[PDB]
Amino acid sequence: ALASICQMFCFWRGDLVFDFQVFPTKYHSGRLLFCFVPGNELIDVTGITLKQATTAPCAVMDIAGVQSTLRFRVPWISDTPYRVNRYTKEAHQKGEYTAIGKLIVYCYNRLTSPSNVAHHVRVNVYLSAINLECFAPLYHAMDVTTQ
Amino acid sequence: EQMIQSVDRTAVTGASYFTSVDQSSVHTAEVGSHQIEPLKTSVDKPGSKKTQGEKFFLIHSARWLTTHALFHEVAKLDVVKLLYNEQFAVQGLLRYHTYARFGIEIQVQINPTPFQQGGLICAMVPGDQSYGSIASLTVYPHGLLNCNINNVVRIKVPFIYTRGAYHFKDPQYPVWELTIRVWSELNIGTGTSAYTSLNVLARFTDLELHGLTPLST
Amino acid sequence: EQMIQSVDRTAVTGASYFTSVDQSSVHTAEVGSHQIEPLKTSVDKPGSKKTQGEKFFLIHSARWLTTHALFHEVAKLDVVKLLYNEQFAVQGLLRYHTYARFGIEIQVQINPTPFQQGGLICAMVPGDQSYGSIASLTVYPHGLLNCNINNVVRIKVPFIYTRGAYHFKDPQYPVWELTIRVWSELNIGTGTSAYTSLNVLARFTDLELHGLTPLST
Amino acid sequence: DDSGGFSTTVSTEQNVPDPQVGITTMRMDVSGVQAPVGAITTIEDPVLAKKVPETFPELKPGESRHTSDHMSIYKFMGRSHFLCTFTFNSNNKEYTFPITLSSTSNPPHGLPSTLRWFFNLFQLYRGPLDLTIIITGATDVDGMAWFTPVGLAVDTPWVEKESALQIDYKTALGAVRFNTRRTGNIQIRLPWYSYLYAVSGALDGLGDKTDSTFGLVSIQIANYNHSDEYLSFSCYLSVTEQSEFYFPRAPLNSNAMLSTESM
Amino acid sequence: DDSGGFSTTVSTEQNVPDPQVGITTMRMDVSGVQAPVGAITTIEDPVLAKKVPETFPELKPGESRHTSDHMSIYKFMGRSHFLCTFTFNSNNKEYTFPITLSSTSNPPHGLPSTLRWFFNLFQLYRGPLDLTIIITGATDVDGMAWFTPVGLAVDTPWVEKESALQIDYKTALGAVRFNTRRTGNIQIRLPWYSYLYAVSGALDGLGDKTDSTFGLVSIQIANYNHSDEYLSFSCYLSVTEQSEFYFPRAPLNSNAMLSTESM
Amino acid sequence: DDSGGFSTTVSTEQNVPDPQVGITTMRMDVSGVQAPVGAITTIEDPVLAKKVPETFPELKPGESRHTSDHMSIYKFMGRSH
Ligand SMILES: [Cl-]
Ligand SMILES: [Cl-]
Ligand SMILES: [Cl-]
Repeated sequence: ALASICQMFCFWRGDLVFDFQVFPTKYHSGRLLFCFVPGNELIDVTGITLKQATTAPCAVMDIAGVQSTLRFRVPWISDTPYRVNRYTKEAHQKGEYTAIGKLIVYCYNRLTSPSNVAHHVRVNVYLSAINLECFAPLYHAMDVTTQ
Repeated sequence: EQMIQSVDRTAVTGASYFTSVDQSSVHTAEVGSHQIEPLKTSVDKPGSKKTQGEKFFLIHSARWLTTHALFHEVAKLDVVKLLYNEQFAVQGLLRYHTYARFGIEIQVQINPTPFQQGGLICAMVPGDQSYGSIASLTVYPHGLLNCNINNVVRIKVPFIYTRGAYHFKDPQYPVWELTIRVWSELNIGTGTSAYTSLNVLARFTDLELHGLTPLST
Repeated sequence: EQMIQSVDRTAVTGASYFTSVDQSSVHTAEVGSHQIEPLKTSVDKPGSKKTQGEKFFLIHSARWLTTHALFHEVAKLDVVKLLYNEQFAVQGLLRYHTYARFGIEIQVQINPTPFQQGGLICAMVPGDQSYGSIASLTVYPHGLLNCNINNVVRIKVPFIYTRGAYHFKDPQYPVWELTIRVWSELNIGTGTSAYTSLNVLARFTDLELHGLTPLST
Repeated sequence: DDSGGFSTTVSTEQNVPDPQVGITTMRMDVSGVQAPVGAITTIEDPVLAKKVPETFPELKPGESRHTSDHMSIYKFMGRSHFLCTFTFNSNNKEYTFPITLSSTSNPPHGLPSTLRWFFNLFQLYRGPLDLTIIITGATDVDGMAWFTPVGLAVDTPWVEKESALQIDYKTALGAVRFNTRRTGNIQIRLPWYSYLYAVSGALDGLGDKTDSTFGLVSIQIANYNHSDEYLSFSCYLSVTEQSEFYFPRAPLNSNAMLSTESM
Repeated sequence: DDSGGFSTTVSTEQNVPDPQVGITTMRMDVSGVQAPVGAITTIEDPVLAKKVPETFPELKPGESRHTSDHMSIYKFMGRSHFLCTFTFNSNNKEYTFPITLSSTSNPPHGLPSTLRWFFNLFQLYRGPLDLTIIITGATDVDGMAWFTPVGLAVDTPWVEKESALQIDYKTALGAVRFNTRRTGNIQIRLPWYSYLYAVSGALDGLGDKTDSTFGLVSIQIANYNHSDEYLSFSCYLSVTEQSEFYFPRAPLNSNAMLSTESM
Repeated sequence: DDSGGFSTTVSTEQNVPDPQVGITTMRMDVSGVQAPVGAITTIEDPVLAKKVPETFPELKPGESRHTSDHMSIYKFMGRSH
């Protein structure tokens, strides 16, 4: 939804909200660290120790629990009042960015468990925004971001 | 008789810890003033000592195994020394001040599956463990971990040292040596994961920095 | 019927920009409290954003010669970019924040012997000099230097940019390009020193940092 | 519950319409130096899920620099968007195109771009619409146009042919006449004249044939000796204040968003 | 100084904006029969330099004969000045020109004459602009134009070619249609729609490519059998009251002031 | 927390110095005929762990026969060792 709307605007600003829903069993145990690295939509980030990531704003979540979703409210951090929908342009230009940085999912504590339960745990990532503002109407059907 | 304005020779300017004495001076020119964003370009608290220095950072991270015998030291860390490192933002403050006094907050967490059992103990010991009775670690500001119960512990302490501050560039003895040992052997049933990783979080509190310096070592 | 205390499973902790959600939690242990030195171990203001970031630093330093023709650019500097460098403490703050907005204070000084004559002009130009008339540099926040008169000048400005902040790690265009040119050829009598060295001081003002980051470039 | 039903846990509103404004304004901090309880929740529970999200300390955004809020449907769709376009080949002929929300009917024989997108964001629509049409090419060409409501006689859709309708009939439904020389564009309002309560785009075959249409427009030319230039017509629609929108749907997936690629 | 700085001598405002009015009026003598102390000063000192200049005894000038003050930027630049001009050669083609303050981009592929001059008198600009464009030549030519904001898709600049954009897309950004026969000129306002705080002319390469542009205009013709006359377009810009100008720069040196010499 | 930190659960004092006197005195019963809630706790939790231990009904100890409290460091180490 979030996308289908904003796709029709040139500019946007606000707090994007990432909701992480875990689908485990009362028998798994683990922690994941969510980390927002302020910047633009194209910053090599693979060279970042988990430790290194704790410098940027982030949050850790214990999966095993009575609760199921951690909400990541990514504060509007930019050098500009609004970001632009460059996803329409042919190529990319230093400064014309769509995002305010990238989010990273690290393995905080390895996933432990017995043996009569899955060898993993899937996670859903919802997206919505608050204090959202978009302006300058346009038409474009955003395609998929193949990570 | 009309007096006619002539510049003011001598004068003294500066900011923070930098002073200038000028003999053939003149006045300073300024234009406009500070403007406040009617529409902020960023909503996070503007950088401050607390922002960048009094926040949490991941220090060390190890494993706890079924192979680890009772009292096995799963970790021995010079908390302070560890923070002092480019890896963390707080460095930017430390790297430029010679000494500093402070308190600390430690958060240790793990993730044992309810099919695991056992526990650990985490203690904030000043200086060195010396020859203290392992069994009396509870005396130090500590946190106990029990699989069947909690998977986290938090300890908070103030500045405790023989000196009025810690010297980063070239320390005397570590302020704090956080120790983590096996409090009750971690056993399990055939099939369960035979381990659980563990992390350690730390941050300064009431960070008092002193004496700006260009050194690095 | 007496209710018997049982720990509080879920909970949320953190500090500054670091949050933790714990499901099998327990309470935090603390000992003692903050103590204030009845006898301070150091009398300087405890480190603060202003202490370490809003103070002066020597940026660049060059020579002005009798050989330098009128309008000769004695210095062209990306003030901001220059501060961003390990050499100065303020780095420790910049090195860890992605963007930041601010004002600047520049102090330029020299030491011509009264037997020398001539002068220079120092201008704080935003972005680039482009094709502006050298003769109209006075328009920009400037400071004029005349041997027979002053040997120092000070300029103070606020944040002036097209964007709501400067991006250090990877800038778009310099915020300020301080230019220093010969305003009147520096001549002398036979025997006098045919030059005078010159320095440039800079510091941030109203330093607003934003978005802690682990990057370096 | 008046329906004779009972419960022990509550029932709160889920996904409530028009929750917040669309322009940065203050309707201190937005959250901070307290404790972000809204950082954790059980999304499966409707109540809990509404708990306001908050993860880190932030400050109030402030005020936007522009007057109007671009996210107000009325103002946004207030920009007459593109609908369709056709071209006449022979003289004394006519074209009749339907205004159909149908997600099925793909352009050019259907709703395109923005209009297509918009009308599938919700289930029901009703209310007048301000159609405006631009004339391209020719000149000194007399023309006429009329709005025909769903369920009545009207020349075969999406097809240029010689009208098969009594001049009387045409004019009777309310019509307009114009000439390319004197104008080149027409902005007239389309009425909410339908036997239905409302219309919809997302439907299945059957209903998708009756309940997916506002109505139809028919344009008939005259005095167009093809020794002349070509005659093109372009239509655009803009929503009115008397227009209503009920029940939000999941937006059309990208693969179904089509546009009449031209120039 | 709130920045933790200290000084013993003062700090006064240097080169303050809008110091005096631009029309002869009284906002006795202006100086005289006293002693001209403002005849001497130490220009190197910012304070002293502001001391009002006075050398001989003069009388008050009086009142100008004309109503408005020609030196008020708003009123002066209120005169829509020249921007650019181009000509179409084939039918169904389009031209897209950017509005760039860049002192670098030399005309015709850049800001000319007055507009060039003006936009380099200061560092930052922001706010709407009233563009007005005159059509020359042809007739019965249908046309369309749209404003495209910095950072979005748009046909290649300063070049006449066949559009490569979905009619949908074009119209979507807000557009206008017209016909040479019925008009011959268009005056529409350009919005301050940019992700930047402001734009600037004086910059260096990189920024000079992103932060030096208000936006772009695109004009597309149709029905222009070149058996006809030629089709020329001329664009002029006028600053609005909602326009702002921050920080005065040293004016461009004469050698850099260029004009598109024609007629 | 003045350090810009936040929490949802509390933080109590752990292992507090000089908690009780060192000589039998009254600073009724000490616990009894009620219900020993302090017989159970979750030692891992700092708060709960401070809950006063009590398992069976006891009476107040009374008064020690000697003046000074031998457990006062000052007095104990007061004996030059
Ligand atoms: Cl004619
Ligand atoms: Cl036919
Ligand atoms: Cl072409």
